[PDB]
Amino acid sequence: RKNNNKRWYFTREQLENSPSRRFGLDPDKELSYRQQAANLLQDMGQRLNVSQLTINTAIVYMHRFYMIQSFTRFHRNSVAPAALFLAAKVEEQPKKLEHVIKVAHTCLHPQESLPDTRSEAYLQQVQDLVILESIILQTLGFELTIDHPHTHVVKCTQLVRASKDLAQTSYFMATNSLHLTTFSLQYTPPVVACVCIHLACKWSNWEIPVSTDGKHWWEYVDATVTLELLDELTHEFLQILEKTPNRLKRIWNWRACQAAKKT
Amino acid sequence: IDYLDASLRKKNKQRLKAIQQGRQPQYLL
RNA sequence: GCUCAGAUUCUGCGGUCUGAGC
Ligand SMILES: [Mn+2]
Ligand SMILES: [Mn+2]
Repeated sequence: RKNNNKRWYFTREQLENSPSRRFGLDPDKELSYRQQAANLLQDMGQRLNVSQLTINTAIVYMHRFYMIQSFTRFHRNSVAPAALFLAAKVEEQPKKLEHVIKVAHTCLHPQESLPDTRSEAYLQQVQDLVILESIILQTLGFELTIDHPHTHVVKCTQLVRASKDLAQTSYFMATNSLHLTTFSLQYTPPVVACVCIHLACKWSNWEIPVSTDGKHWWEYVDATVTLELLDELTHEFLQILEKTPNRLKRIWNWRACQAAKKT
Repeated sequence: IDYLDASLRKKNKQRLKAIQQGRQPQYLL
């Protein structure tokens, strides 16, 4: 329509004309914000006790958000909780404003006096993400029902011979289609799922048996898909997974890092 | 772990936490 | 040029100045 699809997807020549780009700071910086804004989303969501799903739906709102507004006029550290908030409203595990705030605050301000609920400072804070939320809405054009790549990947898991031990190394790897890649604004959940697995099992050295009667075992999750691309992308994904300055004291390791438990 | 970069924010945490002599966070989130 | 520790009510989460160690 206006459009059904053309809405939230862009060309590499577009994210260069970022709207945070028409302002005085870098790409090397911006690429670096988003990952550090989603990164915050994670921390709080874990602290709030919400599904890793909601976290992801925020990360997609965030991504989708700053393709319309600069990071100069809406700082990532205050659109983050604004969106995690409206997210866990949508995916349905509500948490209440004063609950989000009280967390965000012990996120960003570890050694502070836990907030006075009556201070003009506070009754202005809440006054704000309230107005922000009206923005993060008017911005995603009220399109909050978000489709993820994990919904798909969950589809072609044991629908091939795949050791669980390395069959969910793709589930996990999807969530980076979000944290550290601009992927979610470029190609669809399917196409993007194809990648989070063709890469997942080149570290796992197990590969895909091709399906017998004349159709590839990856052409069953999306219609237009080439290795010419998927190889092209897993490059990006990796030289982006390693275009990172060793900041990977990594994302959903707080105390869920090591492969499950020994100690 | 850290949207809390050292330091351009790790820094303000130092500036805020050191108006802990009678001035307070204007904005604190 | 990175990156840690002190300083700054210059100021919204980024700009100054001063030391180490690499
Ligand atoms: Mn490993
Ligand atoms: Mn010497």
